[PDB]
Amino acid sequence: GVDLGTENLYFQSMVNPDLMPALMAVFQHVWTRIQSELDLDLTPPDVHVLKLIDEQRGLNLQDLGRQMCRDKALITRKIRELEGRNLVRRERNPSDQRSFQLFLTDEGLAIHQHAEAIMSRVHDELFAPLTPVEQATLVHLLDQCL
Amino acid sequence: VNPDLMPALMAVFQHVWTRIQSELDCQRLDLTPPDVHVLKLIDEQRGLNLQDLGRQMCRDKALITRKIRELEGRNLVRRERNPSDQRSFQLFLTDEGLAIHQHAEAIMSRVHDELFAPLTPVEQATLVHLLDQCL
Repeated sequence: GVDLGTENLYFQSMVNPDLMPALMAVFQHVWTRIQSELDLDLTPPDVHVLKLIDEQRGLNLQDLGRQMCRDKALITRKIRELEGRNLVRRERNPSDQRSFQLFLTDEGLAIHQHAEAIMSRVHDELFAPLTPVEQATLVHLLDQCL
Repeated sequence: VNPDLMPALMAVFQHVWTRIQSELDCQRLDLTPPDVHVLKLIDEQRGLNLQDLGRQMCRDKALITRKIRELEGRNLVRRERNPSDQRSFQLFLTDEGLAIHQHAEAIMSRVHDELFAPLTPVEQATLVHLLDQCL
């Protein structure tokens, strides 16, 4: 028959079937605007990598991997592509014998700041039709999912 | 607009993407969350063309063709010329593509249920309603 790996053929899902399509439709509205106003093929994980490097000055490949829940080999490949596009740079860590730390270049920081500005602008427009009470309910519900 | 809204929604998008990607990695499905969705759209809309896939994925012709050629290279998807319009391709899953789609669908069924399990059915309906008001 059909191989489902470690999945159960009788698994019963109870999630509201409109939840994942509603969140993906919101994601598409946000991502389309980011892609259009940036204009280089940055993917949503690329944008998150830049954010983590900017917010955690000098973090290493192991800590980035752990935060992205991706294996060290996959995240190093991603960093080498971003290095190639002059968005990220590796610097020798002084507190070690031979290890490296990640930093954004001037171009990498500029892309991160611009994308963040687009996100801020697009979210303001998208959720303006919600009343302050509905916005607080939305925050509370999104926070419960972590 | 509530200043905690954009960070909360972006943390949820990032948490959902990360969880799906980890679950696919854990069972060695060499797929990303948009690939899973591409396979689903091809399976549910038999013989859909590349233009209609592009529109549904919100991707220009160049990016969606690249994605389909990578899946074709992995023998998951088949491109067939539309007999009524030889300039256009119709997309189908191969036997291997269908098998990977069915496995990915059983993972997503469990993963989607686990991701929103912290919300009660009433809270999930409220979340849908609030997201829908923004279209």
